[PDB]
Amino acid sequence: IQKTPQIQVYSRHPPENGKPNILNCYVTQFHPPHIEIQMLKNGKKIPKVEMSDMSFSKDWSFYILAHTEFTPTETDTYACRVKHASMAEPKTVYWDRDM
Amino acid sequence: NYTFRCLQMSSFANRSWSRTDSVVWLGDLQTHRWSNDSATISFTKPWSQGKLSNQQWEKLQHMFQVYRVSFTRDIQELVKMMSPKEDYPIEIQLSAGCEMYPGNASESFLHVAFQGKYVVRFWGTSWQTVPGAPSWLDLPIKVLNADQGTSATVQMLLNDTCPLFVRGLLEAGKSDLEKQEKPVAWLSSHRQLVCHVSGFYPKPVWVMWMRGDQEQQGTHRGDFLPNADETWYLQATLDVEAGEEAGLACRVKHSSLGGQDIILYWGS
Ligand SMILES: *[C@@H]1O[C@H](CO[C@@H]2O[C@@H](C)[C@@H](O)[C@@H](O)[C@@H]2O)[C@@H](O[C@@H]2O[C@H](CO)[C@@H](O[C@@H]3O[C@H](CO[C@H]4O[C@H](CO)[C@@H](O)[C@H](O)[C@@H]4O)[C@@H](O)[C@H](O[C@H]4O[C@H](CO)[C@@H](O)[C@H](O)[C@@H]4O)[C@@H]3O)[C@H](O)[C@H]2NC(C)=O)[C@H](O)[C@H]1NC(C)=O
Ligand SMILES: *[C@@H]1O[C@H](CO)[C@@H](O[C@@H]2O[C@H](CO)[C@@H](O[C@@H]3O[C@H](CO)[C@@H](O)[C@H](O[C@H]4O[C@H](CO)[C@@H](O)[C@H](O)[C@@H]4O[C@H]4O[C@H](CO)[C@@H](O)[C@H](O)[C@@H]4O)[C@@H]3O)[C@H](O)[C@H]2NC(C)=O)[C@H](O)[C@H]1NC(C)=O
Ligand SMILES: CCCCCCCCCCCCCC[C@@H](O)[C@@H](O)[C@H](CO[C@H]1O[C@H](CO)[C@H](O)[C@H](O)[C@H]1O)NC(=O)CCCCCCC
Ligand SMILES: CCCCCCCCCCCCCCCC(=O)O
Ligand SMILES: *[C@@H]1O[C@H](CO)[C@@H](O)[C@H](O)[C@H]1NC(C)=O
Repeated sequence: IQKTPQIQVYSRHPPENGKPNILNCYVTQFHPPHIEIQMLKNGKKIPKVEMSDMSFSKDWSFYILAHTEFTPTETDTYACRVKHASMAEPKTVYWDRDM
Repeated sequence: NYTFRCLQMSSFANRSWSRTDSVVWLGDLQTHRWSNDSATISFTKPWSQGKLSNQQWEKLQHMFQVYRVSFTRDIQELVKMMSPKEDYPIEIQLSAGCEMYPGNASESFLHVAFQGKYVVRFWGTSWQTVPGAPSWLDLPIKVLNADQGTSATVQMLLNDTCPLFVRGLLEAGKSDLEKQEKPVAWLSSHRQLVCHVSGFYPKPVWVMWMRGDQEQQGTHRGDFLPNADETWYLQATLDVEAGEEAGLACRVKHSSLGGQDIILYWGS
């Protein structure tokens, strides 16, 4: 049966404005494994995003971790957008600027 | 305890397209990947070959090489024979490996899921369907059990090759497996104070909101989320009556810190 992806977005180091950092988008609990993940800066696709190999958990659902260098500032927003067969439209989750 | 898990994910889109990819973990550290696109199994650590010689690794890899092609043909032939009762697409996953414990004791496992659901395991000397699995699997599993050679190979792989190989991985990877990485923490927010803790390894950790010496009971631990550099991230949140955040602190205890806990005071 299809399972819908869950998306969490969080920072590797304390987010401090102007300070280079790493933003993660962890995508979990989905099936089937085919999925398209983009990270967004001001609503536009960030080009160099790196992805972990897909893997799966004890319950058999898949997960993957995306990450990108970023420098937060108070003029930029960040998000993670996912397309999967389980959803009619892509799902976007914005970074809450704190995680 | 360390659990070594070989995770295979095979997708059959139709009669002309399939792919099989694998990843291998020892505990929470990845040790191999094996892309469909690749003839050979890739190393993700300098110690991924464990204590096996190049010759012995080649032999083990050869067996998997034969298995990967054999498995793909077996599934495609099964779908042909069942046609059109079993439609493409088909997703098969396999989780196989062993759990290593004190002394030199270990338990092995080999579980298979079909369309996301556990359906078959190897146990003892045979493949079996699990109760609840679709009845059309009974016949192909009976036929696979008549393959004595495959049964003997799997019993060797589970009962012998696995724990032996992993003993070698534990010795060769000792300094990575026993690594200590220190957490850093930060705070954010009638409301919810959040203590974020990131960068620690290994996974066990204690994070609690405190008022002085007293643990705040209402502290809720989040999920452990992985960072991309083999460390962990966790938040713990506490709902607090507005105006009464003064005097609160987040405390973090972790093996990497010694007994020097991190204490982060709110509002300060
Ligand atoms: C590898 O280890 C296997 C056991 O380990 C488990 O499975 C593997 C895959 C790993 O996942 C591991 O971590 C697991 O814990 C071991 O399997 C054992 O194989 C022997 C035969 O070689 C089986 O013995 C036969 O047992 C049946 C009775 O079985 C039923 O009852 C018992 C409890 O009483 C249950 O445990 C079983 O689940 C069954 O419900 C006997 O009827 C049969 O006796 C007949 O045959 C013998 C000759 O073997 C004659 O001497 C007798 O007189 C009878 O004719 C056997 O005794 C054993 O069931 C099986 N364990 C399990 C759980 O199935 C495997 O052999 C190892 N292989 C190698 C190469 O090391
Ligand atoms: C996962 O890995 C497995 C195992 O490696 C992959 O399965 C193998 O896939 C290869 C590549 O497709 C396949 O080789 C093909 O077999 C075809 C029929 O069996 C051949 O006819 C075909 O040759 C054509 O493509 C070649 C380039 O790939 C050309 O060099 C050759 O000239 C042929 O090109 C003509 O025909 C094509 C149509 O295929 C046409 O469009 C071209 O224009 C030209 O007319 C390939 O040799 C292996 O047999 C498979 N190996 C097995 C089964 O063991 C598998 O595909 C991977 N999965 C994914 C999704 O990537
Ligand atoms: C939609 C169905 C759901 C699928 C659930 C079924 C579970 C699938 C498990 C099938 C796994 C074995 C597939 C290959 C096997 O059938 C056989 O073709 C090959 C080839 O067999 C032939 O060669 C061997 C030696 O190479 C023996 O001589 C054997 O007797 C012979 O038939 N055997 C091996 O590669 C043995 C090692 C298997 C490891 C499996 C790990 C999961
Ligand atoms: C496939 C599980 C076998 C259990 C233990 C075997 C001992 C070492 C295996 C190491 C690398 C395995 C590579 C993945 C194979 C696959 O899933 O197709
Ligand atoms: C089977 O599915 C693949 C992957 O979705 C698709 O691209 C293609 O149409 C199919 N392959 C063939 C040879 O028809």
